[PDB]
Amino acid sequence: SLSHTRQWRPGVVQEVAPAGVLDLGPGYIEPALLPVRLLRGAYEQALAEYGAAALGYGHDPGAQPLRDRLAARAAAADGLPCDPDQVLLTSGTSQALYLLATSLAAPGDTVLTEELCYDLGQRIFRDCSLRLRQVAMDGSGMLPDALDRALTEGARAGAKTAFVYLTPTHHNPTGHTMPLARRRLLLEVAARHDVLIVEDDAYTELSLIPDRTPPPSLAALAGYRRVVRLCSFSKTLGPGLRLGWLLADRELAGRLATHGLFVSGGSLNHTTSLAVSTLLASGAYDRHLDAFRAQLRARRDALVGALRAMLDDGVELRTPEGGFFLWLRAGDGADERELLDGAARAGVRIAAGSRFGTTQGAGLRLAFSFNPPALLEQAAKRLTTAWS
Amino acid sequence: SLSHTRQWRPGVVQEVAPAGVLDLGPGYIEPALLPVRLLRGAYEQALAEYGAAALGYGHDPGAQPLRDRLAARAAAADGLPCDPDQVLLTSGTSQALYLLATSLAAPGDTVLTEELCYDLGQRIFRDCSLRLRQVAMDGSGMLPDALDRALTEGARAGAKTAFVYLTPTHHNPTGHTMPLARRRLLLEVAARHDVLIVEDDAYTELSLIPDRTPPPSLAALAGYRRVVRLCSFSKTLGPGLRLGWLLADRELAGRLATHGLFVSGGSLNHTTSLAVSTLLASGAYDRHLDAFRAQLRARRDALVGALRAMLDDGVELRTPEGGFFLWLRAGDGADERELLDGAARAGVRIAAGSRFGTTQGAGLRLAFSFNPPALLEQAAKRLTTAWS
Ligand SMILES: Cc1ncc(COP(=O)(O)O)c(CN)c1O
Ligand SMILES: Cc1ncc(COP(=O)(O)O)c(CN)c1O
Repeated sequence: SLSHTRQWRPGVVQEVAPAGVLDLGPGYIEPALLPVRLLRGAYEQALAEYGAAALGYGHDPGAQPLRDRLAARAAAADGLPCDPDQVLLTSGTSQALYLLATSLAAPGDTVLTEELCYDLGQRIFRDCSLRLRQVAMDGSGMLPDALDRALTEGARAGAKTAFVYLTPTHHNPTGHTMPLARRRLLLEVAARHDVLIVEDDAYTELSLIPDRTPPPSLAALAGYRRVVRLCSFSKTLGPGLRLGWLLADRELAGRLATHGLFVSGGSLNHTTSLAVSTLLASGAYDRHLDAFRAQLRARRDALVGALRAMLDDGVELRTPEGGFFLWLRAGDGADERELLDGAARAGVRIAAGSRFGTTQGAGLRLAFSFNPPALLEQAAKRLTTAWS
Repeated sequence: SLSHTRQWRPGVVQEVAPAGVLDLGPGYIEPALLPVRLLRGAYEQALAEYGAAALGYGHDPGAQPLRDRLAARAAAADGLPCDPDQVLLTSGTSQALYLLATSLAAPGDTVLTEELCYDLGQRIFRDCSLRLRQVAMDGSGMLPDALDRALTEGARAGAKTAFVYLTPTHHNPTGHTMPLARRRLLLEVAARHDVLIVEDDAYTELSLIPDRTPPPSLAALAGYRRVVRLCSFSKTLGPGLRLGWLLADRELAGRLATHGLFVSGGSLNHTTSLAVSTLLASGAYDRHLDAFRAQLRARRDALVGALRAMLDDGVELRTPEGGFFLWLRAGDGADERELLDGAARAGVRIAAGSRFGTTQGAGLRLAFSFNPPALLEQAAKRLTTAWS
């Protein structure tokens, strides 16, 4: 296989856990599952098909063939319209978050987030000199009354809210999916205060129950009024590609794409976008997603099945409908450090819930994306044994 | 055969001139000269060599093999040391300028530039809410006394200076190269005021006399104190790749690389960086550069030689030692619009000097990078006919 690990080493990849550690920490894709061979063929085809145009400056919002297909995919998933002029290619959601935090917000502005949300996203906002304020959540995500109060309070305090940051589908870290009714209630609150929502949908294509799909995006439900949606190829084809996209209404997408950043450099990742375009065009992307989702489902079920047969009675686990993560809620007198100590005795790396915000009791995030079923089962056995 | 133009069309590439126009406007690489076949092999080689590691998140400051080689190349060119921990990979200088304008500057800060400088760079700074202030220049670039006055007056007014932006080698648009003595004088002024210099060196590798190398960078001459240097593969391999790098002192490179942007997304363009790394490793990059510099030299010499008649007619032209551009100065009584109207009658697109700042009399930028010598000669003939 071309998905070998001979160069999966510090200094090449972002992080490698210490030797001997079964790594359920990061939401990385298992190396054997990364579609190296598919992307090799994609670059081969794209460079032949697009020729010199693959190496020239790209069309500023992104090559139109990819724009067109991404809009059509959004519309099909939402059941609601999406025009190509609403789409703007990015070099990854991390870069898109940086762009929004510096172009749709100014230093000192506040970003409202759920009590638990993406830790490195918070770090982007903080490092862009934005203030963070958490909002109470339940098993369906941000609570509408709590958001209403936070926006009302912020106003009276003179705290300008730049945007509300939400990951509504296959939430990082809890795995939950916000249902339609909650989505509408949060949009109503945001509209009343006329505050922008930034909807980070990195896991949207990773529903693990076949023939089930997430509810329509916040952006589509709002008719793209005062919502920007961020999507990425990181969790479907490979994070190293540094390619994603952004959906907004035509006016805002157009405004962003006329920034000097885009006029100076063109499409934010042109050559790679054409490679990925060839995969969408041929159906190979969807064939890959079907196989990958089936691989993730098997890993989810192996990890859930082992933990459930083995966990203590006080630990609660809600099977996620998709994405990369399980969320364990111990609560009670259970101590996060004590649980992490058990993970260390087990030789397993997991992610501490406190990284993501405030938990009711103790919470732990475990990834099932990075290891095969048998190793996940072994990690659950070891964790269970240590924790008993 | 792979550097074809069958997809060199609106919606794929950034811009295409109107039909029938000989395009000496943009500093684009002639499509036939873009090394499509070379990059195809590079992606094939990188994905086979690096395997799954080419599609995972990359090492945050950039894969070490590329860092190490870029540091060594800087050291060789400067004749002065550069360590790999001083190098950060970027997704192009446009992105790097955005990052610096929003991380090392805040809205309302001033950027000092030469009276003539990169127009789309100015647009990045303005769209990031920075104020621009032009500083007088001569044939060697920014004047030190003028920079000192600009900084001293800014300090008097409490106008925070974010940085001084300079392109010292094969300047866009004039083509000049700042000599060593002027580089040191500017560094002395900036050091006394403790202001950062952002040194944009997009054309540094494009000296068109095979034995000649530019002077050492401002950054190296300063010992990387209070200078950040930006480099790109746009002008050497292809702008669509969206790949460049940044050189700074270890402390600043390290601080930038711990930003949430890099922790969240890893290397800013991982897969493409590995393809390009394989070209550096084999010598193929340098062999390409030798051939491409020879092609540019032929184009420069063709265009310059053909403009002989105009120069003897009062138009002034200083032949550039490198880069992509010629700069014509028409003098007094010549009007830029009149000259542009003649270009229109000639069916030739050129770049108005007013795009870049304040000219002494009329100035025009002509690119020799985008067309073969015969077409450049025909454009010169038509221009001279229209202007006579
Ligand atoms: C919610 C969320 N958004 C964004 C990202 C990263 O986005 P990208 O790889 O496209 O930069 C992650 C992966 N940790 C994530 O979990
Ligand atoms: C001075 C200068 N800097 C940067 C760029 C563009 O940089 P990049 O393609 O790496 O984004 C150009 C191209 N016009 C330039 O002339």
